[PDB]
Formats: sequence, structure tokens, C-alpha cells
Amino acid sequence: AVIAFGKFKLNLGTREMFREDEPMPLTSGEFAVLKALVSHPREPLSRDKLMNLARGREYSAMERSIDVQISRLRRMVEEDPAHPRYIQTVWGLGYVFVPDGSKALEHHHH
Amino acid sequence: AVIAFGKFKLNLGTREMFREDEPMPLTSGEFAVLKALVSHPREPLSRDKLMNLARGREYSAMERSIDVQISRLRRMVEEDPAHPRYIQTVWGLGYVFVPDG
DNA sequence: AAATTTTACTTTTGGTTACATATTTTG
DNA sequence: AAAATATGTAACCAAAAGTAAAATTTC
Repeated sequence: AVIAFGKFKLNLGTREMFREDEPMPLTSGEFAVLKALVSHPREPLSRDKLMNLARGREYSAMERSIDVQISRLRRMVEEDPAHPRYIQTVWGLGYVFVPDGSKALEHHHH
Repeated sequence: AVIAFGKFKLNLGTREMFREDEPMPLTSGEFAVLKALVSHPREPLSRDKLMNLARGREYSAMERSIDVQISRLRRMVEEDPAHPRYIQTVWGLGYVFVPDG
């Protein structure tokens, strides 16, 4: 259904998005990687899993399509793209979506 | 049966459509395209598939007979054809019908 | 004639590249 | 300290999709 965060609400069902209840279009590629991030609150997503999730392809350290797509999303979702609040970078792993009053997930192991 | 989206009822058997419960003519070609999308909720249809279910032909890589049917269909079903809600486009895959809800 | 497919042009989209900045290593 | 590695993002441009107008068909 609908997911809110900041001034935005995003309808995973229909790919509609609104800022302060005003429609704002998302391209298909933007919905895809935006959804994957949001579908998985607080879960750090590798570029692998993100490329798998959004486009059904395999990724590589060659490519920057994710990072560019992420950049375009931040400029249209983060108040400041420079210091992002919702679409955060986890260094050396990828990107994460953190809701308000939340911190990204840390994994425990054995 | 009838599938309902927006101010529209498309009866898949009776094979006609109503806007606002008003009779709405469709050519066969447009109906064919419609039922293909409508019968597969949220399942993006490639153009390949799209010609099967609707036109009984396979598709070459660069003819665009489907795209123009979609243009014409939105023109008559979308509140705003410019930003469509029921007949959406999926970039590099095809088109999909996202039902109401 | 009506219906529809293909042309021929326009706009959009998303990737790669190129180079700047940032972080962890000591290659 | 450099050096190797990761990330940001602007800009360029091929492929993609919207569509009006012109062909072609319509068993």
C-alpha cells in the first residue's frame, strides 16, 4: 500500500507519488529502485541485490547505474541531496532506506 | 464477466464497454488490446505477448502498431493521458494494467 | 467509407563516461 | 604520506516510447 516519509507519500501498488499531497511522476526505473529501498525498511541493500530487485539483471563493480539512479532520486526526494536523510549510503555495501526515528540495521553474526 | 476501473466497466464477454454506465463503442482492435492488459492485472505484458493475445501475430523488433493502440486507448480511458493510471508503460518491457484499489 | 498498420518526427529515458570528492589502506 | 579503493553527479547520447499524419488494408 502507501508509504510515507518526510513530505512524500508513495503508493507501491500504483507507482503514484505525492509531495505534500501533490502528484509527482516517477519514471519506471525510479519507482523500481525506490520501491526496493522502501519495501525493505532499514535493510542495507547491496548494489547486487538492488540491481537484482529493480531490474532483474546482474551487477558489477564496472557499473554506476545504481549510484546514478540513487543520485537522481535523492535530488527529488531529499530536502538536501548533499546530506541525505532517507536514502542513505552505507559505505562499501550500498544504500538503505531509513524511516524517521530510525537507524539503519546492523547485522549480528556468529 | 465485467472488470471495473475508474468510471469504466469493460464486460469481457458481452464485449462492450460503458463509461459512466453510458454505452461506449470500441473497435475490435482496441478491444483486443484492452482485454489483454485487463485480463492480466499487474502483470507487465511485453509487446511480443501483447500481439499474441490481441492480434494473433508475432511482432518484429521495431514496428510500433501496439504503441499507437495504447496511445489511442489512453486518449479515451485516462483522466490524464499524459500521466496514465490504469494503462501504464513499463520502460523496456511493455505495458501493464494496474487495477483500481 | 472505416479501421489499422506503418512512416517520420519528437520527447523521454537510463546507461556510460569522466572526473571530483571521500574513505580505507599501505597494495 | 601516498596509494588504492568507493562514492557523487554532471553531461553526453543511443535506445526507447508518444503520436500525428500518411500509407495500407479491410479475409
